[PDB]
Amino acid sequence: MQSWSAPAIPVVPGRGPALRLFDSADRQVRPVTPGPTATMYVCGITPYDATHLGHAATYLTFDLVHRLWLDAGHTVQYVQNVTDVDDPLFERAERDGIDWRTLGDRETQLFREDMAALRVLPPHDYVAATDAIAEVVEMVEKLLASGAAYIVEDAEYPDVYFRADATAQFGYESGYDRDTMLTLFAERGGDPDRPGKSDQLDALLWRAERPGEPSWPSPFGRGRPGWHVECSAIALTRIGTGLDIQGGGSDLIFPHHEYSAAHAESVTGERRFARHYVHTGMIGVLVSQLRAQGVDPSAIRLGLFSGHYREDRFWSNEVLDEANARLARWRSATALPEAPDATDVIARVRQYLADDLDTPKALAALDGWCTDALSYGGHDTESPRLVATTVDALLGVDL
Ligand SMILES: Nc1ncnc2c1ncn2[C@@H]1O[C@H](COS(=O)(=O)NC(=O)[C@H](N)CS)[C@@H](O)[C@H]1O
Ligand SMILES: [Zn+2]
Repeated sequence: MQSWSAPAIPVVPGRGPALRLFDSADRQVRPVTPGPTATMYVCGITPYDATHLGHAATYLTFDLVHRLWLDAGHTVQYVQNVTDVDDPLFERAERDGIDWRTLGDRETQLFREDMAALRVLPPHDYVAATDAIAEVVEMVEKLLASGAAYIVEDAEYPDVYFRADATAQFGYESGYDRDTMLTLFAERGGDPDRPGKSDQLDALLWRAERPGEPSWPSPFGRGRPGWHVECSAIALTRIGTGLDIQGGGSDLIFPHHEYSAAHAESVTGERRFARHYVHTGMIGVLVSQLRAQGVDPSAIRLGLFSGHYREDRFWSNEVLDEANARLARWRSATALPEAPDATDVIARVRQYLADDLDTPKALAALDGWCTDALSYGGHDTESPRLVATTVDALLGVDL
């Protein structure tokens, strides 16, 4: 699929430390050590409604990772899916009297427009679930052949399941106990009470055809993919075994990322699907609404960057006001004909961003330089432009 248009990205002088990030599996901050091409899969939208600030905050976090990797001289392969076949889409399609395909199309396009407005770097491979059925079917074939998967003994609805015990390491990605898992599974799309499963935690790989649902052919019967195997199959076929980062919101830690990793490790025999599992905090308004109101997308960025990415945080008009004020101050200081030398502040910004994306400290360092420049001035004629270029390249903020 078409992704969206990228902004210009300047080259920033100097060099900083390599990125380190919290890994949900290891439950600690660890070096991210990619090859020449760094690879990241970030779970995309289910396009039944508008981009809210939550989704935005999540893709903005991964935009920072992308930008820092470019700054370090890597090329990037960023893959992101669209879950364009899903129960909530069918529900909304029925409610509003819009074809489910048309709905997914419309909302994906609005997402594109929101991302481009926010100057988020687009993925290199943007893949709709409906375009990846062959890859899912191929993966499910392999899982059935190994005995990792089975077909439930239900003549009417021969659903295909992945065994929760297929991998010895199952559970390492979330660290959650079985009781916690069952509780989350029941809420997050799982079917713990479905008759005939070997284990309540077995995950649907292929939902047998139901009357009224779209379907695709397969060697194990007509139906449609389960959720986790879509992302597993897209990641494996676009990126392969050398996956640096699997990303998304913290709600995906379990079941989704757990099963996606387990499907892949089962098929490939690799110990670990992704080198880092990176999860954003949950935000508690639509991007397009704010834009329609004349809100500067750079203020949206700064507002969402004012807290650390792993923190759950609330959006409010206070957060917006603070972001608008910060944006105005940075614009003032970087419009100065001369200002103090920027070598240290650029170095600090790189240090803080490399330390598990410490945006609050980076923002504070930049505030500091701006206040100093505006209060005492300086003799570097180049520093204001260089600070503006640095904020553009690394934070995606357009001063
Ligand atoms: N309130 C929120 N705050 C921050 N991130 C969120 C929030 N709600 C959902 N997300 C994240 O934004 C995403 C897109 O969410 S979504 O539209 O519900 N889609 C899905 O969860 C997927 N289709 C995963 S394949 C994810 O990566 C998801 O974890
Ligand atoms: Zn996903």
